Amino acid sequence: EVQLVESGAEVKKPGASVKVSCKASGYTFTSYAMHWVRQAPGQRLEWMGWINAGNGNTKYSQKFQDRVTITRDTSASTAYMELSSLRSEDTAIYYCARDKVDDYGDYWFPTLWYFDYWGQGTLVTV
Amino acid sequence: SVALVPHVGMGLETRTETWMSSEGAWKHAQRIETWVLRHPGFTIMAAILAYTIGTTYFQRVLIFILLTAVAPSMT
Amino acid sequence: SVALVPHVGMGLETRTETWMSSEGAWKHAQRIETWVLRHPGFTIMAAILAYTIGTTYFQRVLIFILLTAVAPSMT
Amino acid sequence: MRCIGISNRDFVEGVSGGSWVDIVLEHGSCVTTMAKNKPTLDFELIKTEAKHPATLRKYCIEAKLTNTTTASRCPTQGEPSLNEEQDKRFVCKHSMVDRGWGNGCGLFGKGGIVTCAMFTCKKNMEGKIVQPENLEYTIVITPHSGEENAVGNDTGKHGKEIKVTPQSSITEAELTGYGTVTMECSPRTGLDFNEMVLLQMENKAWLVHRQWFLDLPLPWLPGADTQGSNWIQKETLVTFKNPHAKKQDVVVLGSQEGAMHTALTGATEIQMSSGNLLFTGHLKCRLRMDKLQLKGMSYSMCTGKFKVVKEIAETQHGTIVIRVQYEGDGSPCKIPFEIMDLEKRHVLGRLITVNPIVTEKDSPVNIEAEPPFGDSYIIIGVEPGQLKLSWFKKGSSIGQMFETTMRGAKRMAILGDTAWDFGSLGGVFTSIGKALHQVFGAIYGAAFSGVSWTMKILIGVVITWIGMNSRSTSLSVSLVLVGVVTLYLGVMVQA
Amino acid sequence: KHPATLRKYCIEAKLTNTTTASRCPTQGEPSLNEEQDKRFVCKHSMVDRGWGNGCGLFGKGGIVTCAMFTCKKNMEGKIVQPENLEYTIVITPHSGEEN
Amino acid sequence: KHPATLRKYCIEAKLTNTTTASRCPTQGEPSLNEEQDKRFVCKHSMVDR
Amino acid sequence: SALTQPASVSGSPGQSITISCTGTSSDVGGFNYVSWFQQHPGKAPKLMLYDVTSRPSGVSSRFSGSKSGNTASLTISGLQAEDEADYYCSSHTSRGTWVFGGGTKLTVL
Ligand SMILES: *[C@@H]1O[C@H](CO)[C@@H](O)[C@H](O)[C@H]1NC(C)=O
Ligand SMILES: *[C@@H]1O[C@H](CO)[C@@H](O)[C@H](O)[C@H]1NC(C)=O
Ligand SMILES: *[C@@H]1O[C@H](CO)[C@@H](O)[C@H](O)[C@H]1NC(C)=O
Ligand SMILES: *[C@@H]1O[C@H](CO)[C@@H](O)[C@H](O)[C@H]1NC(C)=O
Repeated sequence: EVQLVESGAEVKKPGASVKVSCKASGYTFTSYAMHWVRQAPGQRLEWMGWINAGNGNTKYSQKFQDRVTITRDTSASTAYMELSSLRSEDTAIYYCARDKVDDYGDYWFPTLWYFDYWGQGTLVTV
Repeated sequence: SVALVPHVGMGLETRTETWMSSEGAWKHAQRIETWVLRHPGFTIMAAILAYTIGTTYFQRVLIFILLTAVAPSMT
Repeated sequence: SVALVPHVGMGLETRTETWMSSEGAWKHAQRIETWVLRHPGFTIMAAILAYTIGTTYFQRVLIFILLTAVAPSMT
Repeated sequence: MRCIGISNRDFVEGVSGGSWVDIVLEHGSCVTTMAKNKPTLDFELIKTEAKHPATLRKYCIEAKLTNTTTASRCPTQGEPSLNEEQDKRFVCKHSMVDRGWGNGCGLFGKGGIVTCAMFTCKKNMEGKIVQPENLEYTIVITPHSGEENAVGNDTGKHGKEIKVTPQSSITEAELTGYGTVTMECSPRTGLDFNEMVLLQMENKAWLVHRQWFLDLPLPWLPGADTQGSNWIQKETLVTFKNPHAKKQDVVVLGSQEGAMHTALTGATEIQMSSGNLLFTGHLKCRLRMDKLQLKGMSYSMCTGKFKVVKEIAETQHGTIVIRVQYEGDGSPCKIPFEIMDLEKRHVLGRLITVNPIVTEKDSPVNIEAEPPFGDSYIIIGVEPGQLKLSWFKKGSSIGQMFETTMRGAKRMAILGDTAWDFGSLGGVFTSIGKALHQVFGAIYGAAFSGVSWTMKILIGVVITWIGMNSRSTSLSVSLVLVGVVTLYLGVMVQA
Repeated sequence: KHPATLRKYCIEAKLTNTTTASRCPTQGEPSLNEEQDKRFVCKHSMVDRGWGNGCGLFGKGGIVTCAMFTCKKNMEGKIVQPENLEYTIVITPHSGEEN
Repeated sequence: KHPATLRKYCIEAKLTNTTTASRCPTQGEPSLNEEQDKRFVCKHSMVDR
Repeated sequence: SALTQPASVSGSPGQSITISCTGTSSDVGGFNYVSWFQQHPGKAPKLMLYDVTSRPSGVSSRFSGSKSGNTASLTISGLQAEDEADYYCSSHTSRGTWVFGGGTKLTVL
């Protein structure tokens, strides 16, 4: 069915850190890269970075580059997005979207239909 | 050392780019050029000896090229 | 590689022993011997080429030696 | 469409009696197979996996010495002995130093001295080997359906991948709607993994010759050794220094990682972290297109209007790909697609996405076709609202012939004697050519193994000159051919 | 005495912050902000581009890869003026002393 | 319509923040921090000292 | 660097309404990595278009995409009540990142 499920909403205080997970099922977890996209309440979608489940490679946005850490768990087919030193501006829904990597296992050129499947969205408040 | 036996003429080659294929292609010739520039004295002697030994101009040029190519590398 | 440009002929040698004199005295000749053993075919063809080009045995032998010494080097 | 946009594309056209064709598959390359009544297919070798590697030697690239000891003996008393010379984890050397009353000796001569130190490896490079029966080549067969997989993943199609192993070298793909394709591969001949080592060194792996690997001048362990402590060529990673004749000492020779990287030039890099994956090499397969049928050949022309939704583009191979959408009635219809001239009197080009059809109305289909060199017109649809597209192909026919000869020669250079199987349909000329290539390549590889490209060019020039300056025409022509072929191979050897 | 450093060679480095930029065929070279910095080693090359990877053209697209070069070990080479060249000599007469 | 810019060319520039550094003879090359980034145009030369 | 879209858009039911996504030569003027996402309130974004014009398998054919220079446009032809949502434009940039539009709120009334 290709369903992506993320952890539940969480309440954190400014200066803390939050970890959000996205469980992938219905497809080979290692064959796709996992993207994290956050949207502040009533604002535009914002891309944070991606994790290549095949080899654990990552690419972050210049913003979030120093605070966000993305990790995957091949065993559980789960991806994690660690955001450290939360501020008042970090309250937003954190979505996970997939994009298949090439047959080499390298994820540098995406597929035209990137972000075809999204997680339900995890809410984080500070 | 290991660097002196650099896995070149072993076959096994394909379309896929090999390791350090951009540089190793010409780095040997660059090294020989640098040696010949840094040691002009030997090259003159090599030319003189090749001229003395080589009967024809083909033999002389071949001997000179072999001598100047082996002088730095034999080191 | 730096290993292809050793410090041998720099002309600074004293009576004191050098960095790897014992080890490196015969390393190149050992490499040439091993290469010639592992690649006999090039040895026969180099001998044929030297015999053809060299009009006198001195030229032929010199050409064969230089070819055999230079083939592993670039290799 | 998978095989479009790859500059190493190959077009294999025609199958023999029996509906089979021989195609070599390379990793960086892709093959588009065109047969008369069959659909067009794309074949790509996307993965070679070696499983269950066995180490045959563990080399030391970085060591250290810890417990140095020395024994000294007066002149004419023979060489000394240390109890640790019997020890295989110690590296020892015998030298001579000046001895006399000043040294507490009493004979004024060269007294033998022995110094030993414990050799400990800090970094090693594995040399795993794999049995040829454990290889597994993964291949993707994608047909030119002119359609897309569609993002809705509840149904996933158009993605048939076949695994080929030496045990199961015959396998069939079930391409939905096009019947099935049979690949009769010969993995046991693609690569001689009994003469190759999977050299892994600090999260980087190379594929290397086995004799080369066994000839490396570094200390090595047998491979089953589980504790080190018996390194073989420990002397290659240490230096014993006796300046003058006062003392002898032993020191290590620094990390050999960079020297190894220099040594590895000309070795293809592989992956060995998450399995041993080789994205290099070729596979020789036989394509069984007998049970391969065009899809929708019972359909009727569309007789409707098409709109170009992706503007016509020219691929790197002289063909043109366009994406059209059908806006009409009779959704499952053949698409009228012709490459005519301006007056539409002659058919100038042959389409590659053979039998383009429309399955759904709101479903664009992209057609690939090969136009002629120069002016040509792409016609799509029928008289009412027929959309006529102009195109100019900039090349020349002579240029294409030259390029194809160059590509064939390059294929021969890489797949020597296997280039005769890339598109072979059997035949006697192909067999004779392949046998002659095998006989000649045996001699060439024997006489040119272990020679750098510069040496190849030098030897080619020498042989060409010898042939030129030859009285005999029979010898001159053969020598000139040998010299020119040697020059070509030397100019296109490193990869 | 008092040698002066003439040059520091790097014998062991490390690469980090690797980044790449691509451009469609015939559109020129890609640009990387890190190309300005000399701590980044960079190279330009061509990759196959087409519809599959988001280009309208089907040529060789230019690409630039930049990584930060950091040196971990040095091979410093120093020089000495002949004036600061203390030599030491020991003169011992043949006094015949016991030791 | 909708042309893509292929290359920009400089026809009128200016220089600012000029810096210089020297090294004593036979001690190698001078080193400037400004040489680190490619905004600064630099050149090496020898002046008797 | 965010792709610029109109803050809001409204169209009478049954009409056709167009949305613009103006970017730079790298994001939406250089590559065909243009995607349109439809997000209903309280729900994750839904891929409406990709490769500029291609639409997902389940996505209606009423949605059409166009690109001109540095601008990509999304058009809706039916303007049904279910189409009223927030639409985001995204592009894969030349530096390997993803940029999103500011999002346009489409209202039928
Ligand atoms: C080597 O020296 C260490 C001291 O660092 C000592 O503990 C060890 O027993 C020695 N091993 C020998 C002499 O075999
Ligand atoms: C050398 O001289 C020292 C001091 O003069 C003395 O202790 C020693 O016995 C002499 N002989 C040696 C060191 O062989
Ligand atoms: C390189 O990446 C590191 C994180 O590993 C970061 O701290 C640093 O600021 C980056 N440097 C540059 C020039 O981007
Ligand atoms: C250059 O000089 C100006 C003053 O003329 C100063 O404001 C600026 O910070 C300087 N910049 C650099 C990079 O030196």
